[PDB]
Amino acid sequence: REVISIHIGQAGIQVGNACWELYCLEHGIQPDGQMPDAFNTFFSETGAGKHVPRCIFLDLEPTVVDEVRTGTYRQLFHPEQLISGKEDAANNFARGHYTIGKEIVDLALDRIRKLADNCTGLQGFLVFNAVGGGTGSGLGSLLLERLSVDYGKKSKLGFTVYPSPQVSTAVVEPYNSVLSTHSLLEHTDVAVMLDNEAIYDICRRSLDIERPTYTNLNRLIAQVISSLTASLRFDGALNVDITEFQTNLVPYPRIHFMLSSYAPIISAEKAYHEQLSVAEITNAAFEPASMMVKCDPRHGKYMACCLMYRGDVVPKDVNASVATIKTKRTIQFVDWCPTGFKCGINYQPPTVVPGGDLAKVQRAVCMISNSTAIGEIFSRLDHKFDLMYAKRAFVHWYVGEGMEEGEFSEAREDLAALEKDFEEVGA
Amino acid sequence: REVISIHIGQAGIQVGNACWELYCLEHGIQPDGQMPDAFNTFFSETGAGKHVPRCIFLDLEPTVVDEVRTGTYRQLFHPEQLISGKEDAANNFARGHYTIGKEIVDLALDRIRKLADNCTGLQGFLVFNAVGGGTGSGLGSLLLERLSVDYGKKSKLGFTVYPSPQVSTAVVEPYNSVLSTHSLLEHTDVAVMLDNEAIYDICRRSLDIERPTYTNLNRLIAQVISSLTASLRFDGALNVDITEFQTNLVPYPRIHFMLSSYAPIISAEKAYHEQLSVAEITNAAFEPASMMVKCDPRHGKYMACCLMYRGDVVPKDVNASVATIKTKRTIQFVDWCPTGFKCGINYQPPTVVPGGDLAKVQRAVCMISNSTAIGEIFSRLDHKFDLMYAKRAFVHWYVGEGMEEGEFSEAREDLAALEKDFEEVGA
Amino acid sequence: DSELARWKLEQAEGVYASAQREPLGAGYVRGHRLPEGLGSERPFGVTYDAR
Amino acid sequence: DGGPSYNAETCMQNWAEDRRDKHYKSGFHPKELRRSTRYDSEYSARFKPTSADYVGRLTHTYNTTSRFEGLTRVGTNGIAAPVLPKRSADTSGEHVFYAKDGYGPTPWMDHTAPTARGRFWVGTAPHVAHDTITHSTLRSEPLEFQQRCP
Amino acid sequence: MREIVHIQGGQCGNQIGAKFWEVVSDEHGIDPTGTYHGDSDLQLERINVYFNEATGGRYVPRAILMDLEPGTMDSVRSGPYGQIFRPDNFVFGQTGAGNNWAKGHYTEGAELIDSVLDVVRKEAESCDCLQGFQVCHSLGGGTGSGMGTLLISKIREEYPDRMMLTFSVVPSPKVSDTVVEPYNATLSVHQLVENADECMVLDNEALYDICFRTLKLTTPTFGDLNHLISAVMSGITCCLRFPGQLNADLRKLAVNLIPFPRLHFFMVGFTPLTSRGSQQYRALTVPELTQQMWDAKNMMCAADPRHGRYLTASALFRGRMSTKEVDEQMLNVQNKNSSYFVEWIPNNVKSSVCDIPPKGLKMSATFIGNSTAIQEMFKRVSEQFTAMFRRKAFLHWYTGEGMDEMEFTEAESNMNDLVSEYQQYQ
Amino acid sequence: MREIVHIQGGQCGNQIGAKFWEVVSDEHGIDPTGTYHGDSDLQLERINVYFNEATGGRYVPRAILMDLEPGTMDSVRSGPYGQIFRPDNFVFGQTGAGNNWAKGHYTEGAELIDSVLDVVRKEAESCDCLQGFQVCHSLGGGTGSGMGTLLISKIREEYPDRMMLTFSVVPSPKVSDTVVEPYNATLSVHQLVENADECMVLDNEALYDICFRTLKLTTPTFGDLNHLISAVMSGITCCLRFPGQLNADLRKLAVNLIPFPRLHFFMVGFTPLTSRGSQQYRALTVPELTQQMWDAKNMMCAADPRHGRYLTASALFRGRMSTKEVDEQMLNVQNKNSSYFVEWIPNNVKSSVCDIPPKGLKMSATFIGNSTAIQEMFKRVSEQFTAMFRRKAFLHWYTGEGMDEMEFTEAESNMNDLVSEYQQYQ
Ligand SMILES: Nc1nc2c(ncn2[C@@H]2O[C@H](COP(=O)(O)OP(=O)(O)OP(=O)(O)O)[C@@H](O)[C@H]2O)c(=O)[nH]1
Ligand SMILES: Nc1nc2c(ncn2[C@@H]2O[C@H](COP(=O)(O)OP(=O)(O)OP(=O)(O)O)[C@@H](O)[C@H]2O)c(=O)[nH]1
Ligand SMILES: Nc1nc2c(ncn2[C@@H]2O[C@H](COP(=O)(O)OP(=O)(O)O)[C@@H](O)[C@H]2O)c(=O)[nH]1
Ligand SMILES: Nc1nc2c(ncn2[C@@H]2O[C@H](COP(=O)(O)OP(=O)(O)O)[C@@H](O)[C@H]2O)c(=O)[nH]1
Ligand SMILES: [Mg+2]
Ligand SMILES: [Mg+2]
Repeated sequence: REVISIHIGQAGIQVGNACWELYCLEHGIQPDGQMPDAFNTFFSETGAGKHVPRCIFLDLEPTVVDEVRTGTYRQLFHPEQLISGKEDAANNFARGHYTIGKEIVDLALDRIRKLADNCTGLQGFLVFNAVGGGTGSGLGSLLLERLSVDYGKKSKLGFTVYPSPQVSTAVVEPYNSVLSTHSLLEHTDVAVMLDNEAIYDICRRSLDIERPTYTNLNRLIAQVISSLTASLRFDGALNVDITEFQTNLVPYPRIHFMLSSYAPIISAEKAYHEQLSVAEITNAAFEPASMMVKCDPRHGKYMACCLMYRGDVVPKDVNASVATIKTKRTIQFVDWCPTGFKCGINYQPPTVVPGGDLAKVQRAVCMISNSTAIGEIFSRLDHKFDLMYAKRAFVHWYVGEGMEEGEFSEAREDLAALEKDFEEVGA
Repeated sequence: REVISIHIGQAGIQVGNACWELYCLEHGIQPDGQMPDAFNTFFSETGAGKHVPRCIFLDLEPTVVDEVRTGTYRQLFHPEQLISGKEDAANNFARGHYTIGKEIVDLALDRIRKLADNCTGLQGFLVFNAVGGGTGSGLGSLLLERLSVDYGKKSKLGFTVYPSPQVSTAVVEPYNSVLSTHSLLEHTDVAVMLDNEAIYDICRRSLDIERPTYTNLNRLIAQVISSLTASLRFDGALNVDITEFQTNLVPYPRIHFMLSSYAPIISAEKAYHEQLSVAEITNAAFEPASMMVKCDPRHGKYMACCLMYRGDVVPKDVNASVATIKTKRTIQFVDWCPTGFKCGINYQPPTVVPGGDLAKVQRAVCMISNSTAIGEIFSRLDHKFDLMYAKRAFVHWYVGEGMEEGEFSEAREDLAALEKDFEEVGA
Repeated sequence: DSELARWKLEQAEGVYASAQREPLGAGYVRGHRLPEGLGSERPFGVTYDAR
Repeated sequence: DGGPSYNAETCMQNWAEDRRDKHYKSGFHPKELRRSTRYDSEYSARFKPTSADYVGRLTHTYNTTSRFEGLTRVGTNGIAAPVLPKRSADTSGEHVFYAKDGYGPTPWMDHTAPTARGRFWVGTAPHVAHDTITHSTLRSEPLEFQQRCP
Repeated sequence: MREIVHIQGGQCGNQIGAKFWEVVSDEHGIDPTGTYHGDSDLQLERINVYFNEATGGRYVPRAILMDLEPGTMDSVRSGPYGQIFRPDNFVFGQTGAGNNWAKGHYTEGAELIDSVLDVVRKEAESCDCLQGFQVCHSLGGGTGSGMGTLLISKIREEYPDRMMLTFSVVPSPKVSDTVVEPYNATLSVHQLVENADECMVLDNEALYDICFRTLKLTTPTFGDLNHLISAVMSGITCCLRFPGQLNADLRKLAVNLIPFPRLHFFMVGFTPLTSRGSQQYRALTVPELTQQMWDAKNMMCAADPRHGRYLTASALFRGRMSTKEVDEQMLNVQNKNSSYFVEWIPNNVKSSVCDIPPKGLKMSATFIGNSTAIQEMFKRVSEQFTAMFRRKAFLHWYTGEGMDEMEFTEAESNMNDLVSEYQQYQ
Repeated sequence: MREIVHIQGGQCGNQIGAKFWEVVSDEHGIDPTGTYHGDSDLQLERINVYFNEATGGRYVPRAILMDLEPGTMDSVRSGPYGQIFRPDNFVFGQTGAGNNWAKGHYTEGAELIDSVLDVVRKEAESCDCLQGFQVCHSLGGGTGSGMGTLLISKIREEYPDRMMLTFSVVPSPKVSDTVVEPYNATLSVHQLVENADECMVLDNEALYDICFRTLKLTTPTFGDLNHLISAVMSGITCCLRFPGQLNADLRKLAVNLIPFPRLHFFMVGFTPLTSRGSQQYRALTVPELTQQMWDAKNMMCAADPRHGRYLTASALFRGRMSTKEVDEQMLNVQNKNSSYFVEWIPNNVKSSVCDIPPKGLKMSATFIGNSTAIQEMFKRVSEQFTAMFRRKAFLHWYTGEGMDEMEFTEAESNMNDLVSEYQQYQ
């Protein structure tokens, strides 16, 4: 049982730069590649005394890539696992999807083909990208297309970084997010949204890190990914594999969008302070002060939930806590799905990174749920997309690169269809 | 807890210039501006390891200001903060309030604004000026008016220097004083009088310095200001902040004029002989032989008294001495206030300035009271104002500047209304 | 006008009584001997610890 | 307006920004280290550097660098002639990137304490040049700017 | 890897370029002799963008210097950092145009530009992947405007896919040197609106009052202005040269700031800019840099931005910082003075961060705003141009050299319609 | 099982609470790090009344600080047993009330109390079965009295079925710190007579007298007085934390001491208290505790009990004592001074015995007497209130914030009716 991970764009490989640091620290692998079977799902054991990851970093600008190549993890990553284009896509979906993709994507797929050949018991792929940019959006969608053509039935866990509503760094990110969603719908089997304003509020409120950079974001996102692959990696009382999110949380082929959450996000001082128990972390995993996507599930209705538990957790109290959740009425479920939970437990507690801001906790909860507040997200993004499209602004960049008005129109009405979809299912 | 201090006039900036020497000495800051939390109420850390004061010296004649700019504290004060005009108001209230203020007050206030925006938990303001002069009186009043319309709710401590009855260095200071009070009434929340003859008699009697220059005066006035703000700067057994004088000393919205006193003002040889304890310095703080205003409190009745204690003081004996004071019958309180006192104790002893004449004593007392002798002082200034005004002397300078007779008559009746208020309150 | 002559004038007229009783900034000194510790290391007055 | 300007010795016409410039030399010693009667401002006489140790630091720096940094520019009267720009590209001194040299006693370099190396409410010189954020975080050192302040 | 080719035109372009290669050389730590003397190996990995190895660590720039008078060549090779320019890169006429656009565009161009096209081609195919071209020149002059405009035209006809950044100084009526400044400015602008991809409009009026009000200098010689402009150019290009948390190349900036192909005239600003006395007292926080960026008195153009609306804006940050404070600062400045931004575009502010502060500073920023207050600047030029044409004054110095009247009428039309469309979006 | 949460307000309350948690911690044998280090088993078995185990035997107190100045927070964090506290319960404003009851009850409370209610909520539903609340504050200050009593009202509106102990320092004329002491004490008393269940009134006057005569100390710092009150508060809640031969819970003491719902102000005393010189010359027997207990100079209020009568009284004994000795001592005391006790209530003394003394001592006792002599304190405050209010002293800093004159007239009404009914029952 192995799973290979791909990282696309400038965001993708920085998240991987923090994620693979976590994996090395959890399996006790030195940064030069050798230990001083549980690791076999991530680190293939080449030769004698050397583990080398089942991953690909890729981007079109070599800057952040060879920054990886000259960082602490020089000997750890295969020289050609990290792929690097020559020139950037530069916040342009068409540029990342038609001009530069046509020469990078073929080298990417005939590379992961032999990564899959070295693999034996592949669960699937899990991807890391952002949609605000061009490299993540354009050839990320182009790759996902050719992945679905090649394998298809293997799952595709997609952790995507949507643009935040208010906090924004780019201007054309509405266009790029829309055009990416138009393919993220029918290609990714299941997708997890990740905004940045939500995580900034988390690090400001709970962790009380007043001026956070991206590395804090990447670090605790890596903590989330580790908390939902811990089931494959380690033995637990009740482990749930990757094919479970496929089944237990996707009620319809075009409703696969999930708000994620994590608890406890607690610094080193509030740890000794607080008596960590399963009741309060199962409660705290539900208020929007701990959701990784800036939205309010008060306005929405839950469809399905999933709860990973790590550490000293017995099924008694998790069962009691979800019983108190189902009997509460501040949150509400849809009536067309009564049994709206799935559990999962693993024994090993989440480890800490030196210099990190999270403390050694006995037990942690990673909640992944589906709602209709995501239908609120897409509407709020579509409104400001129409704002720019009415005046045909910025369009000449995409058309000169090779596209036309059709893709704008069809992605606009597709998001309209998804809107009608969510409002119909929610009631 | 942060407070900023502005200095208007030639007297004010010489006083605070003694104050800041005292502050850097109290907090261990060498005049170049770097240290080899308690400081944060005055000095804001910025630049490179530099503790730059929250203060602006502003004045019209550049002689004393650039004197500061070349003195020992060249590197302390931020260069922009020392505002200097080109030509003086020249002991003319109208000239300082209408001719020259109109160009200087906007620059002063929008500096003040960015100082307050750098500030976070601003307690209040405290101003330094002598109302006899022209700039400290005129544009000082204009500055307080526009500060009151800017904030209003923030407490403003005004440490003014009134002209002595017999010892006087100007001729039109009755005109300047009357016109200065007319605004000091309805803009300052708490105003402390300190004339010069009282300090002259103190320096002659207790400190036995017989040819006292202005620095000796400014030195012990800086000791008083430092003594009543040491509760903010340092933790004490019983601390009181700047908002207390607002509540506990001002029984009526127009009766805010406070006599000051300090004890023990004692030289080195008089220290080796007197035994310094708490009961006798509490006694010493009450006779007119150690007050900072030449007035006779035996002709007046106290309204409310406040006692700051610095150094090695326990609450037992201060309660005992205050009991003895209230049981003595030489001094008397009003029939309104049975609880006519407010004590305060701080741990850090008063420091010594090398070259100063005060010895290092374990303890000190700063009394700030409220009485009706101040009502006697204002009538004293009112008489000598009316004498000169009966002949219309010196009026043509104000009229020539742009003022008229209306505000002369109305300021006159305003002090007459204040007199009637003091005579009504004392009964 | 020279530091030397300016200083020698004061060295000469230091014998005056008013010159010792009106030192412009210093104040009257009395020429009393102190016990070597009360000026700098120890402060004046009675001491009972509070802290 | 373009009229003639007084010398920097005279206290007028933007004298302050000039006195406080790096290539400016005064023919006479600073007031803090002066010593005599005769031309003592009242303020200057009574307000002197209290700490002899501070005077020692001051005098070391002043004597080693600023006292004889330049002497040719000093004229017969003792009033230094202004450096006269020659050539179109000639620049008098660095104005934009002011903290060209960091970390020392003189005013032109920063006075930072060795513990408060890089922080948010305080900094004017680069803590470390050419150190990437991702590099440092991978090395696991805590981000200096995130440290708190009272 | 990604290659910038630098081109300097005329006297203004040559001196500005000289200071430009002074700052860039310092930032890569190379001595004025031409050998590397830095410490960190962050520098050596990205000197191929601007330099080429000659022999034993000797790096020479990829620059083309262009003029007609040996006075500028000696001013190049006399001052510091002159020992590094390749002698073959000094393509060099001999007569001198001197404030005549027709000389700059038809007579001297006809035999100078073929040799510059030789060296520009040789220096272009000597590198692999061009990022584009970066040209610094003038508009009031003849040998800068004319030759630069003709080369911008010719190189855009050969390489239509590369980027093109132009730093052009425009004349202003208060600081106005020459007499035929409108005759040259209008024809250059008429060409720049079709052939230049994006322009950074500079001037000397804005630079003078910056050095008076902010830096509080006494004798602001030209060297200090060229140093300011040099600081701006370095702040623009920091992203290709250094790693960061969010890298942003030139084409990245162009797509975030150009909504319409003719709508590409920016105003530029640089921070921090503190008084010589204040320096030590000033602190370095992102709000302190933002309050100086968005201030109207810190633009390097003669256009009060509060007379119009900002369309888009970009901020390039350098130094180890926190992105949250960066983004919430842009959000606050976009929500408080909300009327000064256009309505039909949300999130008008692009941002980027690099982790290398400029040598001598801890934290820097560079502002590139596409506003609509540029039309009032071109109006102040077009109203003077239409004054002289009415009396056909100074025309002979032009009509006698090949140019006709229709070039001038075309200039009026193009100037009037572009200020019309900027006013339309206002 | 039965639960007591602790809420501290104002500077005086915070320092009293700090000493109180020191006393309780040393009684249960936990170090300031929060680990157990005692010896006997009787210590752990009842610490759920005051603590919550966090992770691996690290016990934190069930306390909530509440103030408006960081200075008090620095003092409580700096001292020993300061790190044991709960960094999230440091719910704490920033502006500062400044001895203004309107500022503690109308402006700053209006936005800080919702937070302290959240915290005190979370702390209440964390436990299973609440017994009551325990508030330490004063009646002179602003941020202690005003906000504290508004917290009292909000809590009583939320949980009306739980007990409530309030340790309140009343002002004395000879030890009078601020000037608006009557203006704060009268309004606070008006609130407590309707909201609080019972109040244990304290004052610095009686404490100074106690350390003068009996303790014979030189300098009674605040640490010593707070140590006295802390020993008293340990004594009253000892019967819950430790088994005894005759247990007396909090409600049990309430119903035995309060015959009428408004007659709930208690004068308190503690025994023994002897100078370390005279410690060797005394014995420790039940009569020796009783003669010191009923001594009028041992009350902790400036109210002479012999100036009035006792309505009821109670004595909490600690140590291996004889129950027969205890009741015969209470019987003799009641029979000898029969005039000082009320006529129409027989057996005016409730008694209880615990089997665990305080550490270092053999035997101790705590006296809580509900006597009618407390009207002298209220009369003494009310006359100061009338004297000031007749001529409207200090009235505008209250009026200009939202308070009306009707509140002051009502406060005088309620104080006057309770002192008249004390006079009635005497
Ligand atoms: N949370 C988080 N977001 C990131 C990180 N890195 C980049 N992003 C986000 O990525 C979004 C835009 O995409 P970019 O990563 O900047 O660039 P790109 O997706 O590769 O597209 P190109 O610039 O054309 O290469 C921005 O809004 C960033 O917020 C990261 O490390 N953490
Ligand atoms: N206590 C004290 N008072 C001073 C000092 N210097 C001047 N004064 C007082 O200031 C009063 C006159 O005002 P000045 O400060 O001299 O001058 P001004 O207030 O700036 O008004 P203009 O002279 O017009 O500029 C005199 O009555 C002095 O008593 C000083 O050093 N200490
Ligand atoms: N900022 C700046 N402007 C310059 C410099 N040199 C010349 N200029 C300006 O350029 C304008 C005239 O350009 P000019 O030298 O005639 O261009 P050319 O003759 O075609 O090379 C004048 O208004 C000058 O102010 C310089 O070094 N810096
Ligand atoms: N026992 C004791 N009383 C104190 C202490 N500090 C202050 N007090 C008393 O508290 C009364 C005023 O309370 P105050 O501190 O002003 O309350 P606050 O300002 O609202 O926090 C005064 O009469 C003091 O005697 C202390 O440490 N111990
Ligand atoms: Mg990217
Ligand atoms: Mg004056």
